[PDB]
Amino acid sequence: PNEECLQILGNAEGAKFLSDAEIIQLVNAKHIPAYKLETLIETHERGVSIRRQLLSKKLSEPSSLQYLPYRDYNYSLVMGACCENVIGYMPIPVGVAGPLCLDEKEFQVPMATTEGCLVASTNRGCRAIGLGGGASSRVLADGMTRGPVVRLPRACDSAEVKAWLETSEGFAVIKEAFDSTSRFARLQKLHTSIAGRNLYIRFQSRSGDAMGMNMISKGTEKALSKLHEYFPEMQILAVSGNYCTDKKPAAINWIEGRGKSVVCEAVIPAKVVREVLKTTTEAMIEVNINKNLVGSAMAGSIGGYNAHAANIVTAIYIACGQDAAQNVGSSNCITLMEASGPTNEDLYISCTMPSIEIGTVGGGTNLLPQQACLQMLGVQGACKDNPGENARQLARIVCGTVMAGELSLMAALAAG
Amino acid sequence: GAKFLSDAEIIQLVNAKHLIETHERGVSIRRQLLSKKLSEPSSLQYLPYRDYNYSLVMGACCENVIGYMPIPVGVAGPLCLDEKEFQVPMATTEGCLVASTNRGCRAIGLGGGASSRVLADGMTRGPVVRLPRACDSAEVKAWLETSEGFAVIKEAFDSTSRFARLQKLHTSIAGRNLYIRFQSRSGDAMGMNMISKGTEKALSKLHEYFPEMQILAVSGNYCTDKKPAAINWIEGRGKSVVCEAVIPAKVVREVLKTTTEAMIEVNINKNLVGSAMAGSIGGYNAHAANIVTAIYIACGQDAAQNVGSSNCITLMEASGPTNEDLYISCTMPSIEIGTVGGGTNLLPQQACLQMLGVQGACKDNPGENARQLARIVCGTVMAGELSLMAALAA
Amino acid sequence: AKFLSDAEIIQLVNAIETHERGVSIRRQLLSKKLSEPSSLQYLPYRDYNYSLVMGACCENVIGYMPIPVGVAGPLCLDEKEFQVPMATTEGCLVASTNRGCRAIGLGGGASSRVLADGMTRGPVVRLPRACDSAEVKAWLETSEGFAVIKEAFDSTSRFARLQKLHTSIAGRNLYIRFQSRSGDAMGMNMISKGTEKALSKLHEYFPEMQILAVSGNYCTDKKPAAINWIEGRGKSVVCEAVIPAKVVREVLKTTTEAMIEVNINKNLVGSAMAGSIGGYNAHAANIVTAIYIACGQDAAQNVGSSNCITLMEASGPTNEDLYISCTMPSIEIGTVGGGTNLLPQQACLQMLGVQGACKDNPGENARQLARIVCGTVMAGELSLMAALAAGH
Amino acid sequence: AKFLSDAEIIQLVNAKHIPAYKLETLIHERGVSIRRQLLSKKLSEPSSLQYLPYRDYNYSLVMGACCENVIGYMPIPVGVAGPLCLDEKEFQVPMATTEGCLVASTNRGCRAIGLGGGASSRVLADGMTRGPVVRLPRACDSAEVKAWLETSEGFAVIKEAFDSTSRFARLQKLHTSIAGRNLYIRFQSRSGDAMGMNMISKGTEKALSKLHEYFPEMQILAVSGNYCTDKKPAAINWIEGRGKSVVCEAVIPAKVVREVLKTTTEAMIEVNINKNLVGSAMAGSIGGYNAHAANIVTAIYIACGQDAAQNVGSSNCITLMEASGPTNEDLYISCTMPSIEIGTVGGGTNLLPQQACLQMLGVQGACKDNPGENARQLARIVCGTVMAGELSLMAALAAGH
Ligand SMILES: CC(C)n1c(CC[C@@H](O)C[C@@H](O)CC(=O)O)c(-c2ccc(F)cc2)c(-c2ccc(F)cc2)c1C(=O)Nc1ccccc1
Ligand SMILES: CC(C)n1c(CC[C@@H](O)C[C@@H](O)CC(=O)O)c(-c2ccc(F)cc2)c(-c2ccc(F)cc2)c1C(=O)Nc1ccccc1
Ligand SMILES: CC(C)n1c(CC[C@@H](O)C[C@@H](O)CC(=O)O)c(-c2ccc(F)cc2)c(-c2ccc(F)cc2)c1C(=O)Nc1ccccc1
Ligand SMILES: CC(C)n1c(CC[C@@H](O)C[C@@H](O)CC(=O)O)c(-c2ccc(F)cc2)c(-c2ccc(F)cc2)c1C(=O)Nc1ccccc1
Repeated sequence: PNEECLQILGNAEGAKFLSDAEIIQLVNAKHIPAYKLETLIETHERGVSIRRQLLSKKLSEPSSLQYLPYRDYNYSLVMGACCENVIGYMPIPVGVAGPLCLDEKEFQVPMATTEGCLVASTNRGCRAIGLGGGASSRVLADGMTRGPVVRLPRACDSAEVKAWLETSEGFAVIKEAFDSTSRFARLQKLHTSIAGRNLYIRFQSRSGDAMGMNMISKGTEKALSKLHEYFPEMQILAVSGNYCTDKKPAAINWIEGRGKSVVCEAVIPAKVVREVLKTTTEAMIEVNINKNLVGSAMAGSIGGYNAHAANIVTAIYIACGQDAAQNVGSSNCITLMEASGPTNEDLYISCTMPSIEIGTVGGGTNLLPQQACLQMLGVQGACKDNPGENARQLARIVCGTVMAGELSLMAALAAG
Repeated sequence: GAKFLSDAEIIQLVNAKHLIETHERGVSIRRQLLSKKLSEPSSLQYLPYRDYNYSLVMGACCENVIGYMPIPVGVAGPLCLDEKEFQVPMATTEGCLVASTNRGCRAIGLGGGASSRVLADGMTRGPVVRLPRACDSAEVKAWLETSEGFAVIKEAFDSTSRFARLQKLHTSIAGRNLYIRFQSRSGDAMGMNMISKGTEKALSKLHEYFPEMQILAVSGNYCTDKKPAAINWIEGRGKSVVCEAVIPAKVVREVLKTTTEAMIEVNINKNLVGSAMAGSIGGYNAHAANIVTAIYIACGQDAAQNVGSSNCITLMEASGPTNEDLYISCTMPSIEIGTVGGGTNLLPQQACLQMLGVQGACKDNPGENARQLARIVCGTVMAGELSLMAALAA
Repeated sequence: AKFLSDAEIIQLVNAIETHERGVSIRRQLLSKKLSEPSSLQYLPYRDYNYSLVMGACCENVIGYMPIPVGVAGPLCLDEKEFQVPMATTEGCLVASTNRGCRAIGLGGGASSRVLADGMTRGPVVRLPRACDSAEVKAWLETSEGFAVIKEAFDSTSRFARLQKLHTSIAGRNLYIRFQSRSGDAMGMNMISKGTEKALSKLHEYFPEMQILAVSGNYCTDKKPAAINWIEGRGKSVVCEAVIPAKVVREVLKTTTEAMIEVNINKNLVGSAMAGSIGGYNAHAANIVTAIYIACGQDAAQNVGSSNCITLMEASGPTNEDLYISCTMPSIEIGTVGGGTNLLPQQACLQMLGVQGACKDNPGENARQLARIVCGTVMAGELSLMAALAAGH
Repeated sequence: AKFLSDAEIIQLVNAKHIPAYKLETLIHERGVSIRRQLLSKKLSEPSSLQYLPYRDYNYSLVMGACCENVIGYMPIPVGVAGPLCLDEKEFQVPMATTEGCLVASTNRGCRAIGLGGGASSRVLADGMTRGPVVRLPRACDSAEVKAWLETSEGFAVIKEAFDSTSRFARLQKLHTSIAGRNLYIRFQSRSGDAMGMNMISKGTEKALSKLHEYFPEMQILAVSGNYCTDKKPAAINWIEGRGKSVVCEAVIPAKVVREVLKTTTEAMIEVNINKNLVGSAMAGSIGGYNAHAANIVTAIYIACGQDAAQNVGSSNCITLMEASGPTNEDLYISCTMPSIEIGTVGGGTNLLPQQACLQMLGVQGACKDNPGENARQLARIVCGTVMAGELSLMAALAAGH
């Protein structure tokens, strides 16, 4: 009825003795507040069921959520960690491009997308590479960043703090405070910029196999606590002052790197360019120069000297539990093509991606389906013997798959 | 046919270099084939695949399919936008993102609501052609800028589809390269394939006037699609949108745990000065990409287009009788979006579109559903900016 | 003053007849305040025509700075020959540019085209709300709205002919980019006059509009900006030439294949790694700056006027000939007004056959000068790139 | 050749008895006169050089050093803006320009700064750069070279080869970027008081010679691969700095903003945010978050014998304005300029008229007891004068009319 239901709710034995309708009655009349539903209802799926039911009555079409699935999904690894106000899950089709012949190994790359032909095209690119003797890649740099903004009374004071951070002694003190927060914390050279009394400080460090935002933030907050002891008039405006730079386009990531900086390359014989890619080396180069270099230049691109790196980065990231919003900066790529061999008929190809933001532990990689795709690549979880090696390998795979994707689309655009 | 054989027998046929009548059994066999090639043969255990509607995916949205990836969906709302309320779905695995955005919606609702406008509408495709000499490409640019030249090109472009309605051309020369940016609305479709078809016919017509022209590529990165580029920021691409709200001083204190004065200081020195020092083009915001990407995954959009669709400048100012109220606006000139085609043909993705009342084509007013979804995106972005900026202020 | 002494006038102030004595007195007054009173010893000031400078080109004038002018030519451009003046203090610059001119000449000369023409100004206005700024953008975009604004703008001057508007919104800010030719003048003052009269007219339709500044940096004038690269500003120009393989080896001391390699990997890839917007060239700014100083241009406008993409590819039957092109979207320039009122810089404009207004075809002298700047830049690219390729 | 006449030498070249442009070796003031006379008859108007000055100017320091094929010189009017009250000092700033009202406006900016207790500046960083592109057979090999250059022992070997070419050559930390088999190497060092291009180029070439021993396969494609970056707009100069990075600031009392600048603190903050931050942002600027730094930079440079072409990057500036004081009524202003490329020795600073302008500011030539102090000081004057210019123009725009 209503009164009886509240007696049963407050009875230490609880909400599981009420029906869905009785609980909703109690919400509509203002006896139980919308937010408290999380702790009161026992099972996670039943919490989702009720939130959906409440939501449906507020929609102009109450049957809207019919085909949004929710049942029998492991919400235990999601509640309090990955999502709030959960009403179900969104299934994204997963496909496989491979084998990807990279650094003398073969990889079957999972790709989550709803764009027709993207996987097939990426697959034909892998085929060209494989018959061409495989690709090779190198991690050139490694370190996630966080770029807080502090304010001092005057610009002369901000300059003083900058000079202090650049002394051997001052940096060593900040480094100890940063490095004390974690096993993996290992602060690299600080990069700083002034704008008046503003001072942007870019902390960079490895972070084992995790993407590292949480870890770099704990090291950063304690590093600024130490800096405040030497400069007590300094104010910390924001733990992020956009100098990182995270999830926005920025030259600083392209130039300094962020996360993993990777280069990949292959040489495709003329015969493979002809039979797999249906074009010539000469035609490919002409398209690459005038589209990926000259065209991006006329559009005023910073870091966007590629055909569709973002397609590959986004499909792999969604499949592999990465933060897909980091496609903004992680897609940064320059794709170069030149003639190779004795008569300039073989295609040399390289992709350079200075800011791959990636990890195999933490965040979405804690969910089991996301982990199935990480296991396909042999990169799931933390590498105990060699910390960071799995995330490094996953970066290489992304760069190699991007190259495969650049090969195929460019050959398609070359013919017509 | 294949139904009279077992799994092991069909697999024997594939291994000897030599069809299946259900989509799901096709998926199963591909998974078994793939699993023998992996170092951990059990790695696919927790990748689900059963009972998914593969009939709308095969031959349309994905190839070599081995299952699906579940992304948790949460709701941020109610979002009070243009005298209406929306419950915004957000597919994400980042803890706190949905809660933070939800808090931004709460501040906006208590402050009277947000208001938005679509400022421009047209998807683009930017091919690169070339002529024997730069003088020749200059002749072609000139011809295209005459009203008679543009009219014959518009006639060719427009004949390919109902919604193909060529707007003003934008051209750029680099030596004998000519980059031509074609632009048009596309109903409620995002419109890539449609504009591509109009482009092919228009260039074919241009060749009749200029036979020495070579079409080097149907995209010469002048569009620009899925790469950062100032041209999308300055000219727009897809929907250009602005949203705004005024948040009373009291609400900023109670819901957001800061003050108007503090919000302004952080916005200016983070989203304007900070982004400036970082050398940003179009990234003058805190985390528009989090909300764009989450809404996109949930609503069947092309998540790769978060690259350009995330472009956003966030501005905060003093407001009201005593300058204690918080004016906020987000401006997003290049939201690339649609409610038909691509991932929006799938049923779960269509559930999230039905939530917002923007699913499929609007018959009475073509494009209105895609326009409305772009406004919701800009409003949900503004909500997400409100809260995170407030969190960073404290 | 005529009956007084240099010293008595100086004591009057502490406690004029001609311009040169006004300069002499200012120099002496200033020399008192310097730690080294004889600093101005070798700063020349005598026998300079100060009448055209006062109240027009410079204030508090203590003299003038001599910048060596050298000549690079002949430059065979559009079947004409040009002796290009270059005011510089950088050694080897004129000499290198000259070698590039010689290379082009032996390849049959350069061809250029003006692709677009219109100086801009980009005010920022504010409305009470973003919805009001959007209403104004929409109004400006209708044919009737644009026509009202065009009539206003065009009424201020005989050369004021308003082209298509370009606008951008940022909340309640609206940025409006006005564009028009301006005869042979660079045209900032003219464009500004037309802009303010047009904004006044816009205010009659939208009284709540606040005009924040007549430049809101949307122009964009004398700062690096992608809008100039993509939409253009002033004159947009392309120049090209084909250098025979024999000329590349003999005059330039390199090969076609080596030139293409250096250009791709320095001017495209290198500039791309450096995060350049509009700087896809070797040293356009050197040539631009030198011509500008010599021809009475606003040298500060070298910021955007130097915007350039230099391309090189194989040409001819053998694929051994060198094709070169420079594309310069935003050359800001004029042959009337400002520093081109002065007689010495007019001498340099007279060398080029472009001094003053073109009466038969207004704007044609400024266009011609922009073609010369782009051609001379291409010559400078040719030579510096050759020298980088051959490597000492 | 002095025993012949003008008309005779010209008759010899026209008749082709003597090679034309190989005559000024046999013949400086008269060498110019003959080049002009020969040149005038090739022109559509043979009297066009009439009013181009050439007599009574020292061409000896100019010939084979600053200019070639010289036909005269171009006078640029020089105004003075001052006193500029900067770091407890007072400067009279030479500004060579032909733009009306520029000197006057900058002057009003100086006047407001002086009446607000003056400005303060700091050099934040210092070092000229050169950014060659080298090529290895493969990206993997280019990666090898980048890892080697990053080891402390690889760096010291390169640092010793770099520092050997000059006493001022002190190589700072190397910055590298890979693009396939391309490696771009940004060499940076102080250069005393010189702007330092030729000096850094010397040390770079020797340094690459050393690197060529450890990796014989390396091709030096070009001594500049645009990674410096010199005389083109580039985010790398904005983010890393180049030449001198400098910051300047002052507080203008409210009353001074009203009486001298004819506006208010509130109006100035508003215009600055929406023009120099938001406006530049909408226009797609990297490094151009200012009103007209280029005007001031260009004018000082021309007057002081700097390379005016380097105004492209030297003008990079962000101008910030903010409420100051107890009632938020005073104006805080600051200009940050990360890439002022400048020098007081070498190039155009060797010419005497240019040296007079340098002497005016007390920075001509080398500072013997503190090397580089004169160029640093000039950099600070540039940034201070830029801030004066921003003050005045922004107030003019804020008021209107
Ligand atoms: C499937 C993808 C990878 N793809 C695209 C879309 C890429 C899109 O998401 C980003 C681009 O917009 C980025 C850019 O280039 O600016 C096109 C495509 C591209 C551009 C265009 F204008 C029209 C179509 C093509 C394609 C290009 C030429 C053909 F003649 C045909 C198709 C393919 C593609 O790779 N198809 C493909 C199928 C089976 C096997 C091999 C190959
Ligand atoms: C959940 C998200 C939206 N969030 C983040 C991550 C945003 C991330 O995806 C983009 C950023 O990297 C973009 C940028 O700013 O550069 C932070 C966060 C940000 C930066 C940082 F260094 C440390 C943490 C915060 C946060 C900020 C201040 C606090 F004091 C605490 C948390 C929140 C956040 O919104 N938390 C939140 C929870 C419940 C309710 C309300 C509010
Ligand atoms: C005279 C000028 C045009 N020049 C320069 C300086 C250009 C300078 O102001 C802009 C550059 O910095 C822009 C850039 O490329 O980044 C160099 C020069 C360039 C770079 C460098 F590291 C060392 C020297 C060269 C040069 C280059 C290679 C040689 F092996 C020798 C000289 C010349 C030049 O063109 N000299 C020259 C003389 C007679 C005839 C032909 C040719
Ligand atoms: C003398 C210069 C420094 N100045 C300019 C031109 C600057 C020009 O080279 C760069 C700009 O284009 C950069 C930019 O803002 O984008 C304007 C000017 C600017 C823009 C415009 F649209 C109309 C005029 C002004 C000015 C501005 C408002 C007034 F109401 C009047 C004039 C002055 C100026 O400083 N005048 C001035 C005179 C005596 C004393 C004090 C002050």
